Amino acid sequence: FLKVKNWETDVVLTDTLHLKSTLETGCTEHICMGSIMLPSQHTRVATKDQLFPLAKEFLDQYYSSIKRFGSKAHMDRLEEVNKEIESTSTYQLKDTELIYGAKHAWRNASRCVGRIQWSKLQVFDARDCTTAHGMFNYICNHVKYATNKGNLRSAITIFPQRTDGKHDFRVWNSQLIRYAGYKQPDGSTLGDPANVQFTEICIQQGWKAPRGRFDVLPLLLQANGNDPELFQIPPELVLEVPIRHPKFDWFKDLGLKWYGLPAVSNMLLEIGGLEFSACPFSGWYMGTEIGVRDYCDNSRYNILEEVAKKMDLDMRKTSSLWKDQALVEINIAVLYSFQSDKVTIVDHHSATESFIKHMENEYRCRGGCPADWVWIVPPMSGSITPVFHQEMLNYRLTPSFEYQPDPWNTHVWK
Amino acid sequence: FLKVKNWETDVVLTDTLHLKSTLETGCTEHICMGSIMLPSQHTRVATKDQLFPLAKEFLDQYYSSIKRFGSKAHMDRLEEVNKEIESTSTYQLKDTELIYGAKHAWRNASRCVGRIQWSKLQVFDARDCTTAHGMFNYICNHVKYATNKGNLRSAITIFPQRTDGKHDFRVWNSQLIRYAGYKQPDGSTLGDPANVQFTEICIQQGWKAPRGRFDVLPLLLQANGNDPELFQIPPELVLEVPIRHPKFDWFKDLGLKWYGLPAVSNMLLEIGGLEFSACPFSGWYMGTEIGVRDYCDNSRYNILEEVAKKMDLDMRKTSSLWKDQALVEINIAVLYSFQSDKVTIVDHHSATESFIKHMENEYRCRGGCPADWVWIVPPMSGSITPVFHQEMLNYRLTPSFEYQPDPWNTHVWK
Ligand code: HEM
Ligand code: HEM
Ligand SMILES: Cc1cc(N)nc(COc2cc(CCN3CCC(F)(F)CC3)cc(F)c2F)c1
Ligand SMILES: Cc1cc(N)nc(COc2cc(CCN3CCC(F)(F)CC3)cc(F)c2F)c1
Ligand SMILES: C[C@H](O)[C@H](O)[C@H]1CNc2nc(N)[nH]c(=O)c2N1
Ligand SMILES: C[C@H](O)[C@H](O)[C@H]1CNc2nc(N)[nH]c(=O)c2N1
Ligand SMILES: [Zn+2]
Repeated sequence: FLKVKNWETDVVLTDTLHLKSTLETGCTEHICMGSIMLPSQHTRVATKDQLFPLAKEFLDQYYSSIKRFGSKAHMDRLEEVNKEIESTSTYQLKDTELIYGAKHAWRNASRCVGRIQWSKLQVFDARDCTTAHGMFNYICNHVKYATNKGNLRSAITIFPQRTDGKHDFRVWNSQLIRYAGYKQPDGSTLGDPANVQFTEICIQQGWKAPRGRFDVLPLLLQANGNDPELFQIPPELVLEVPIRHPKFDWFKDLGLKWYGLPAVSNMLLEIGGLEFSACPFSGWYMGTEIGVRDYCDNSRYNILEEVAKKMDLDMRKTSSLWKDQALVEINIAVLYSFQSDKVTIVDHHSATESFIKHMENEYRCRGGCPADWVWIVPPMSGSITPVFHQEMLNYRLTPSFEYQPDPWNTHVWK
Repeated sequence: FLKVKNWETDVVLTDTLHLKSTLETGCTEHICMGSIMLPSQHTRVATKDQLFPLAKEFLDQYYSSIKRFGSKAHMDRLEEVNKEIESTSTYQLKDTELIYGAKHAWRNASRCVGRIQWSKLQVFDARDCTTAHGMFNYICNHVKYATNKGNLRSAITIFPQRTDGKHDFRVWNSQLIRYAGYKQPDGSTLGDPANVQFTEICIQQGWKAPRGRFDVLPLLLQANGNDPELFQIPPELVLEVPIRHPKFDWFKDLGLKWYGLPAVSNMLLEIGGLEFSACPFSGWYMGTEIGVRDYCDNSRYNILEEVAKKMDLDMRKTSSLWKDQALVEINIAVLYSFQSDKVTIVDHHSATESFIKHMENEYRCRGGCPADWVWIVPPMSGSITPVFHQEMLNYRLTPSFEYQPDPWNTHVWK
């Protein structure tokens, strides 16, 4: 029955939810790994013996959720899934169980600061898909729906679950919409340095690169274990925000833009012991993901250089904080630009207030809320936001989103 | 033999030092508490049975450190301390062992970002002190020495070790130099809201408050378990920096200042199982401790209000980032002000680069370096500093600094 404190409001919450926790963290009584990026407990073959405990555990919380725990409908479904796991050594979720499962994987994502919206998620069942073309079609409808004219809406599309392991559905893009990255002759990088290897893989399978800055990458969709195929998202579906500043008329000359829809595509959805290796999900951007990390990480676009130049800043000395000063302007501009185009965006102050509010509700009507402080605190202005001052307990609950190896290091090619 | 990665330079280090680790963290295989502020494993009665293992373990690393491990001088000292722990059920450190012990408590402080200087620490042996007046004198000499005309120098003063427990030396101030805090009639707070209870305790024992903003508090020194006594540091020894900005000539009108010397006084030094309940230590300020936390925490001085006002900022909307913009100017000003007075200060960029450099040396010539990411990353501009991108392993090594309860909740009064 552990306690967590906010050292800004002296507010205390009591966590009993962590008792239901199952998976492991990486920490021991003698070491803490709370700052390892992809621990071996966050990354993803299962057998029939292990499946029914996982399925029972999931069914028991789903039926306890619709206020019919242990009734006839529960007991028969428990038996029904038992039977099918004898027969096929696996099983299929009901539509209702897939929606519940998917929504609580988000709910349980301890590194997600936006979880106040977890119950307002739109679940697209693509488990009848058999071809890369079918996936491309499902994904396009996802983009259209979730974008909704800049009035962004949360959604997820779920392709068929892993079976044997060699008949796996995978999106090879880490995100549905990303900008290309090309190395140069002098070694420097055009576009996005993160994607330079993926941009090469696309050109290896036959992409024709418009070798520039903000070139939207094509999709690489692998269906039922087959070699993945390239498809270009119709440009009218890729909504983009040109970045301007409310003071500096040279900010337009900087010539930056960004896509509206953050849609993570490379991770694994786990529901009652079933593994969904392709489950792209989308919401809306918190400003700092673009303005701080995307734009200003050294190994990303790295624009602190030029923004400070045009501001005419004391750049000889490290302690003039010219880096800090150009970082705040970049985030004022990303925010402003999205908002003047009616495209949904949230500032790190509003989003962190909501998560504290959300934490309140979770400890009250659920007995806790797993939270990863290292990831919740925004990458700028940490301590002028309320999450910096909030103790958080991190633990792993299922249903969950998990990391998985990149397919090009696993795919038995041809 | 665990591995930690920097996800900015792709640099990898290997940690074997954590195998020598002894104390516990608070985390388990099923929960991570890396964001609990004062876990029960960081806070501090010991007996004679437990003492010799602790003493042997300390002696073995001290003698392995001067390149005479297990020699005659080691074996006799091992025996010599054994004998004295039979006799007195405790023991005394040699001057050399006290210096080594003290320096490695800093070295092992995983929440300290400044540890690159750990070997350049000046150890003042005050274990012959018997009176609160003696403590006051030792502390004044500490302040003078460590301040060194603004050319600050690291130092620590070590009063006699705990014995029975009721004859304990304690400094009641959380820091040697702090500003007073007074509540108002309307409930608001003048000075520093952190110290309002301590400021009351001083007035309870008889302080005469010059009820203003930056009033340096008196010392409250408890000697050998006796009721603590008040002493005022000679003002000529308390060096202070008036805060101005290199652009805004209304920054002087803001009327802020800060003391030069950060000197933490309320914690416990543990060396070979001996407990030093009074061990004030000092270095120099990283800028963000004043400009971000001291000045801009909601429950501290909370000046983001007025700094943004005088900048004439868009303060109606949360997403104008006026808070962020006024925070960078405040830290440019604290830095600038200290530097124009030849008072030692370090910016969060320089200090975090040094710690990565320091981490390099520690993994190479020591096999690791315990580090608390939650505390190392600075409270502003997190990800434009290299520590944000560095995985760190946190574990507890001894000698160490530990938290301890405040004395006014423990002291059997009179
Ligand atoms: C609705 C608006 C949303 C916002 C503002 C938001 C915000 C964020 C942010 C800032 C991160 C940190 C990631 C990074 O810095 O790279 C994150 C991580 C994450 N979010 Fe959310 N997100 C939203 C929607 C969603 C949805 C719809 C899902 C799933 C259905 C989701 C699940 C996750 C997961 C799994 C992570 C990563 C955890 C990990 O790395 O293990 N989020 N989110
Ligand atoms: C030399 C310049 C130094 C700098 C720049 C520095 C910087 C810092 C900073 C920024 C923190 C975070 C504390 C906070 O945010 O409130 C910290 C914590 C700490 N430092 Fe250092 N420090 C220095 C010297 C020292 C010395 C001389 C000692 C001991 C001999 C020391 C031991 C510690 C300890 C024990 C902590 C707190 C760990 C905890 O909370 O458990 N530091 N330091
Ligand atoms: C739906 C959604 C909304 C939003 N507003 N934002 C996001 C971004 O969510 C994720 C972001 C990442 C990034 C992984 N990480 C990037 C930085 C690095 F490359 F350095 C290391 C790997 C992984 C995930 F699983 C995520 F859900 C997602
Ligand atoms: C020598 C030195 C140099 C420097 N440059 N800086 C410091 C500040 O070091 C410490 C600071 C603290 C603060 C404790 N913490 C304050 C914020 C809070 F009140 F919210 C919770 C408690 C505890 C310690 F043990 C420290 F060594 C020390
Ligand atoms: C080393 C560290 O774990 C790594 O840089 C993490 C820190 N916290 C983060 N937090 C978020 N939201 N996103 C990130 O990529 C990271 N990176
Ligand atoms: C809740 C959280 O543990 C707490 O606010 C911590 C976060 N990290 C910190 N880091 C430093 N350097 N100083 C602090 O006071 C804190 N506070
Ligand atoms: Zn941990």
